[PDB]
Amino acid sequence: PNEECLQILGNAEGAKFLSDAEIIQLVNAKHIPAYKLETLIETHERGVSIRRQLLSKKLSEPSSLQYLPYRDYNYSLVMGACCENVIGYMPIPVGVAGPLCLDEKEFQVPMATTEGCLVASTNRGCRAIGLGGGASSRVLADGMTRGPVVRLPRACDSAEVKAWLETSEGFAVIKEAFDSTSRFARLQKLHTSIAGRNLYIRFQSRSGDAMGMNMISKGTEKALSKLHEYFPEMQILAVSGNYCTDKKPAAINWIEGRGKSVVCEAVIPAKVVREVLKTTTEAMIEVNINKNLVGSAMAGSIGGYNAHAANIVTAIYIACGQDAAQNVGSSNCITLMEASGPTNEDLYISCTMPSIEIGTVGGGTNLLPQQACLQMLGVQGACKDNPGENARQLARIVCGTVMAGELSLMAALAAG
Amino acid sequence: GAKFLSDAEIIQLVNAKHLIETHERGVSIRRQLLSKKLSEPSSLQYLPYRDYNYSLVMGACCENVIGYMPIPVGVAGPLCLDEKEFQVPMATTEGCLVASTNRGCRAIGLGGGASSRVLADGMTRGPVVRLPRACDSAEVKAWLETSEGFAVIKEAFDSTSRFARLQKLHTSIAGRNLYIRFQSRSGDAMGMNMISKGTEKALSKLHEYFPEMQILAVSGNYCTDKKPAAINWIEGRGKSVVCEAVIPAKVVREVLKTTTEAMIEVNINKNLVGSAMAGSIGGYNAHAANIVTAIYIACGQDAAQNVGSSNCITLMEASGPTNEDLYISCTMPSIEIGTVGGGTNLLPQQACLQMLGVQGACKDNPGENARQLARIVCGTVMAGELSLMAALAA
Amino acid sequence: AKFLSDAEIIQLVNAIETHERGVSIRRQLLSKKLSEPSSLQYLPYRDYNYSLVMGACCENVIGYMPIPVGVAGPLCLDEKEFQVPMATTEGCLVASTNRGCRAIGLGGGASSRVLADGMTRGPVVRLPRACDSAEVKAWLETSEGFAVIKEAFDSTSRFARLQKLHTSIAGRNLYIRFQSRSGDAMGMNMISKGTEKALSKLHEYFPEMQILAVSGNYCTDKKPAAINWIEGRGKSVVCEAVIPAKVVREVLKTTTEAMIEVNINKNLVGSAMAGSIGGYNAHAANIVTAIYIACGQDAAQNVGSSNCITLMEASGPTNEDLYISCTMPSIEIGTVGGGTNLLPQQACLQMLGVQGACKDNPGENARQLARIVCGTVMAGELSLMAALAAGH
Amino acid sequence: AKFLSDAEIIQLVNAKHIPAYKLETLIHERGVSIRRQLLSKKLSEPSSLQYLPYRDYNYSLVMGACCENVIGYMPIPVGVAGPLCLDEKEFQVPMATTEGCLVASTNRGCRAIGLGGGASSRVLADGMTRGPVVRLPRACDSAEVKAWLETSEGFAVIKEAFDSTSRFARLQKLHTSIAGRNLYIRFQSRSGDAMGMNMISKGTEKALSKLHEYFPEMQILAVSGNYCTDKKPAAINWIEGRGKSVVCEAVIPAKVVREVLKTTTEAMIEVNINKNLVGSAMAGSIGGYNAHAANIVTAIYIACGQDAAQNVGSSNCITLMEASGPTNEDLYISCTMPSIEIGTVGGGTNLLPQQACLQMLGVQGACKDNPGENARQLARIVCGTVMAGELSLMAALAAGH
Ligand SMILES: CC(C)n1c(CC[C@@H](O)C[C@@H](O)CC(=O)O)c(-c2ccc(F)cc2)c(-c2ccc(F)cc2)c1C(=O)Nc1ccccc1
Ligand SMILES: CC(C)n1c(CC[C@@H](O)C[C@@H](O)CC(=O)O)c(-c2ccc(F)cc2)c(-c2ccc(F)cc2)c1C(=O)Nc1ccccc1
Ligand SMILES: CC(C)n1c(CC[C@@H](O)C[C@@H](O)CC(=O)O)c(-c2ccc(F)cc2)c(-c2ccc(F)cc2)c1C(=O)Nc1ccccc1
Ligand SMILES: CC(C)n1c(CC[C@@H](O)C[C@@H](O)CC(=O)O)c(-c2ccc(F)cc2)c(-c2ccc(F)cc2)c1C(=O)Nc1ccccc1
Repeated sequence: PNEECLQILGNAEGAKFLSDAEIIQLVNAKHIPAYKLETLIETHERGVSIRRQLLSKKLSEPSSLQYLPYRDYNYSLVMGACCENVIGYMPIPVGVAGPLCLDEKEFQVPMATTEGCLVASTNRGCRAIGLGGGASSRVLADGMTRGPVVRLPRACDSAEVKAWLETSEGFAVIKEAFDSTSRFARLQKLHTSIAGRNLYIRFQSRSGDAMGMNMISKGTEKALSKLHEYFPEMQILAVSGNYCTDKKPAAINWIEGRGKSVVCEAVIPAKVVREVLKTTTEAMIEVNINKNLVGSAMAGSIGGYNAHAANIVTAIYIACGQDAAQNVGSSNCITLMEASGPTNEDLYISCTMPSIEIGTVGGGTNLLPQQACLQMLGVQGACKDNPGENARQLARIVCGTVMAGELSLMAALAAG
Repeated sequence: GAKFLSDAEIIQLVNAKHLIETHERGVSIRRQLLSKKLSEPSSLQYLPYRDYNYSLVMGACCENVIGYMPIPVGVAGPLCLDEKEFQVPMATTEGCLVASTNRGCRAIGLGGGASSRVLADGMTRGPVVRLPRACDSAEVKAWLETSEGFAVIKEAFDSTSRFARLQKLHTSIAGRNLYIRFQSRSGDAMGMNMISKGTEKALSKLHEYFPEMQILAVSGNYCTDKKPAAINWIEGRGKSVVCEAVIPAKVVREVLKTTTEAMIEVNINKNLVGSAMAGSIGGYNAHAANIVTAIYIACGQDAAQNVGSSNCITLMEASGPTNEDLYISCTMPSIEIGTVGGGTNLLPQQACLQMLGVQGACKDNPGENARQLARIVCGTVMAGELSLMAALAA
Repeated sequence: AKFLSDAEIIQLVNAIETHERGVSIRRQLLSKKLSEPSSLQYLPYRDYNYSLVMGACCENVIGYMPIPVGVAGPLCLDEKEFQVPMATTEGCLVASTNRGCRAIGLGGGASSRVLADGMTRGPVVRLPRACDSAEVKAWLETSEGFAVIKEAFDSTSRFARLQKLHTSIAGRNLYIRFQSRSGDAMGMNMISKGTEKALSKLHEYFPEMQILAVSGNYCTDKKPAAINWIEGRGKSVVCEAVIPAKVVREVLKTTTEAMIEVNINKNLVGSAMAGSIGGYNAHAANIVTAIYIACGQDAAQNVGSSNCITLMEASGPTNEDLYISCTMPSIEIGTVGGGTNLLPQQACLQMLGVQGACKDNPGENARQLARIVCGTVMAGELSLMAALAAGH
Repeated sequence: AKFLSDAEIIQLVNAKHIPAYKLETLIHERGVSIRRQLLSKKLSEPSSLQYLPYRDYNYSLVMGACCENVIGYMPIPVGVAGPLCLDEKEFQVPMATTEGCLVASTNRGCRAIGLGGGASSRVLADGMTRGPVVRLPRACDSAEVKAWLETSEGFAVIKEAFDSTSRFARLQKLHTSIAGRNLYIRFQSRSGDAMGMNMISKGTEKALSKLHEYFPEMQILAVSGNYCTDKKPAAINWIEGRGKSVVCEAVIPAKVVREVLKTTTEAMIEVNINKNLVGSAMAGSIGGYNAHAANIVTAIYIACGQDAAQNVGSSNCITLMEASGPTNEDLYISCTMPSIEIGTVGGGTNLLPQQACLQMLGVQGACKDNPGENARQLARIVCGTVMAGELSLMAALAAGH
């Protein structure tokens, strides 16, 4: 009825003795507040069921959520960690491009997308590479960043703090405070910029196999606590002052790197360019120069000297539990093509991606389906013997798959 | 046919270099084939695949399919936008993102609501052609800028589809390269394939006037699609949108745990000065990409287009009788979006579109559903900016 | 003053007849305040025509700075020959540019085209709300709205002919980019006059509009900006030439294949790694700056006027000939007004056959000068790139 | 050749008895006169050089050093803006320009700064750069070279080869970027008081010679691969700095903003945010978050014998304005300029008229007891004068009319 239901709710034995309708009655009349539903209802799926039911009555079409699935999904690894106000899950089709012949190994790359032909095209690119003797890649740099903004009374004071951070002694003190927060914390050279009394400080460090935002933030907050002891008039405006730079386009990531900086390359014989890619080396180069270099230049691109790196980065990231919003900066790529061999008929190809933001532990990689795709690549979880090696390998795979994707689309655009 | 054989027998046929009548059994066999090639043969255990509607995916949205990836969906709302309320779905695995955005919606609702406008509408495709000499490409640019030249090109472009309605051309020369940016609305479709078809016919017509022209590529990165580029920021691409709200001083204190004065200081020195020092083009915001990407995954959009669709400048100012109220606006000139085609043909993705009342084509007013979804995106972005900026202020 | 002494006038102030004595007195007054009173010893000031400078080109004038002018030519451009003046203090610059001119000449000369023409100004206005700024953008975009604004703008001057508007919104800010030719003048003052009269007219339709500044940096004038690269500003120009393989080896001391390699990997890839917007060239700014100083241009406008993409590819039957092109979207320039009122810089404009207004075809002298700047830049690219390729 | 006449030498070249442009070796003031006379008859108007000055100017320091094929010189009017009250000092700033009202406006900016207790500046960083592109057979090999250059022992070997070419050559930390088999190497060092291009180029070439021993396969494609970056707009100069990075600031009392600048603190903050931050942002600027730094930079440079072409990057500036004081009524202003490329020795600073302008500011030539102090000081004057210019123009725009 209503009164009886509240007696049963407050009875230490609880909400599981009420029906869905009785609980909703109690919400509509203002006896139980919308937010408290999380702790009161026992099972996670039943919490989702009720939130959906409440939501449906507020929609102009109450049957809207019919085909949004929710049942029998492991919400235990999601509640309090990955999502709030959960009403179900969104299934994204997963496909496989491979084998990807990279650094003398073969990889079957999972790709989550709803764009027709993207996987097939990426697959034909892998085929060209494989018959061409495989690709090779190198991690050139490694370190996630966080770029807080502090304010001092005057610009002369901000300059003083900058000079202090650049002394051997001052940096060593900040480094100890940063490095004390974690096993993996290992602060690299600080990069700083002034704008008046503003001072942007870019902390960079490895972070084992995790993407590292949480870890770099704990090291950063304690590093600024130490800096405040030497400069007590300094104010910390924001733990992020956009100098990182995270999830926005920025030259600083392209130039300094962020996360993993990777280069990949292959040489495709003329015969493979002809039979797999249906074009010539000469035609490919002409398209690459005038589209990926000259065209991006006329559009005023910073870091966007590629055909569709973002397609590959986004499909792999969604499949592999990465933060897909980091496609903004992680897609940064320059794709170069030149003639190779004795008569300039073989295609040399390289992709350079200075800011791959990636990890195999933490965040979405804690969910089991996301982990199935990480296991396909042999990169799931933390590498105990060699910390960071799995995330490094996953970066290489992304760069190699991007190259495969650049090969195929460019050959398609070359013919017509 | 294949139904009279077992799994092991069909697999024997594939291994000897030599069809299946259900989509799901096709998926199963591909998974078994793939699993023998992996170092951990059990790695696919927790990748689900059963009972998914593969009939709308095969031959349309994905190839070599081995299952699906579940992304948790949460709701941020109610979002009070243009005298209406929306419950915004957000597919994400980042803890706190949905809660933070939800808090931004709460501040906006208590402050009277947000208001938005679509400022421009047209998807683009930017091919690169070339002529024997730069003088020749200059002749072609000139011809295209005459009203008679543009009219014959518009006639060719427009004949390919109902919604193909060529707007003003934008051209750029680099030596004998000519980059031509074609632009048009596309109903409620995002419109890539449609504009591509109009482009092919228009260039074919241009060749009749200029036979020495070579079409080097149907995209010469002048569009620009899925790469950062100032041209999308300055000219727009897809929907250009602005949203705004005024948040009373009291609400900023109670819901957001800061003050108007503090919000302004952080916005200016983070989203304007900070982004400036970082050398940003179009990234003058805190985390528009989090909300764009989450809404996109949930609503069947092309998540790769978060690259350009995330472009956003966030501005905060003093407001009201005593300058204690918080004016906020987000401006997003290049939201690339649609409610038909691509991932929006799938049923779960269509559930999230039905939530917002923007699913499929609007018959009475073509494009209105895609326009409305772009406004919701800009409003949900503004909500997400409100809260995170407030969190960073404290 | 005529009956007084240099010293008595100086004591009057502490406690004029001609311009040169006004300069002499200012120099002496200033020399008192310097730690080294004889600093101005070798700063020349005598026998300079100060009448055209006062109240027009410079204030508090203590003299003038001599910048060596050298000549690079002949430059065979559009079947004409040009002796290009270059005011510089950088050694080897004129000499290198000259070698590039010689290379082009032996390849049959350069061809250029003006692709677009219109100086801009980009005010920022504010409305009470973003919805009001959007209403104004929409109004400006209708044919009737644009026509009202065009009539206003065009009424201020005989050369004021308003082209298509370009606008951008940022909340309640609206940025409006006005564009028009301006005869042979660079045209900032003219464009500004037309802009303010047009904004006044816009205010009659939208009284709540606040005009924040007549430049809101949307122009964009004398700062690096992608809008100039993509939409253009002033004159947009392309120049090209084909250098025979024999000329590349003999005059330039390199090969076609080596030139293409250096250009791709320095001017495209290198500039791309450096995060350049509009700087896809070797040293356009050197040539631009030198011509500008010599021809009475606003040298500060070298910021955007130097915007350039230099391309090189194989040409001819053998694929051994060198094709070169420079594309310069935003050359800001004029042959009337400002520093081109002065007689010495007019001498340099007279060398080029472009001094003053073109009466038969207004704007044609400024266009011609922009073609010369782009051609001379291409010559400078040719030579510096050759020298980088051959490597000492 | 002095025993012949003008008309005779010209008759010899026209008749082709003597090679034309190989005559000024046999013949400086008269060498110019003959080049002009020969040149005038090739022109559509043979009297066009009439009013181009050439007599009574020292061409000896100019010939084979600053200019070639010289036909005269171009006078640029020089105004003075001052006193500029900067770091407890007072400067009279030479500004060579032909733009009306520029000197006057900058002057009003100086006047407001002086009446607000003056400005303060700091050099934040210092070092000229050169950014060659080298090529290895493969990206993997280019990666090898980048890892080697990053080891402390690889760096010291390169640092010793770099520092050997000059006493001022002190190589700072190397910055590298890979693009396939391309490696771009940004060499940076102080250069005393010189702007330092030729000096850094010397040390770079020797340094690459050393690197060529450890990796014989390396091709030096070009001594500049645009990674410096010199005389083109580039985010790398904005983010890393180049030449001198400098910051300047002052507080203008409210009353001074009203009486001298004819506006208010509130109006100035508003215009600055929406023009120099938001406006530049909408226009797609990297490094151009200012009103007209280029005007001031260009004018000082021309007057002081700097390379005016380097105004492209030297003008990079962000101008910030903010409420100051107890009632938020005073104006805080600051200009940050990360890439002022400048020098007081070498190039155009060797010419005497240019040296007079340098002497005016007390920075001509080398500072013997503190090397580089004169160029640093000039950099600070540039940034201070830029801030004066921003003050005045922004107030003019804020008021209107
Ligand atoms: C499937 C993808 C990878 N793809 C695209 C879309 C890429 C899109 O998401 C980003 C681009 O917009 C980025 C850019 O280039 O600016 C096109 C495509 C591209 C551009 C265009 F204008 C029209 C179509 C093509 C394609 C290009 C030429 C053909 F003649 C045909 C198709 C393919 C593609 O790779 N198809 C493909 C199928 C089976 C096997 C091999 C190959
Ligand atoms: C959940 C998200 C939206 N969030 C983040 C991550 C945003 C991330 O995806 C983009 C950023 O990297 C973009 C940028 O700013 O550069 C932070 C966060 C940000 C930066 C940082 F260094 C440390 C943490 C915060 C946060 C900020 C201040 C606090 F004091 C605490 C948390 C929140 C956040 O919104 N938390 C939140 C929870 C419940 C309710 C309300 C509010
Ligand atoms: C005279 C000028 C045009 N020049 C320069 C300086 C250009 C300078 O102001 C802009 C550059 O910095 C822009 C850039 O490329 O980044 C160099 C020069 C360039 C770079 C460098 F590291 C060392 C020297 C060269 C040069 C280059 C290679 C040689 F092996 C020798 C000289 C010349 C030049 O063109 N000299 C020259 C003389 C007679 C005839 C032909 C040719
Ligand atoms: C003398 C210069 C420094 N100045 C300019 C031109 C600057 C020009 O080279 C760069 C700009 O284009 C950069 C930019 O803002 O984008 C304007 C000017 C600017 C823009 C415009 F649209 C109309 C005029 C002004 C000015 C501005 C408002 C007034 F109401 C009047 C004039 C002055 C100026 O400083 N005048 C001035 C005179 C005596 C004393 C004090 C002050």
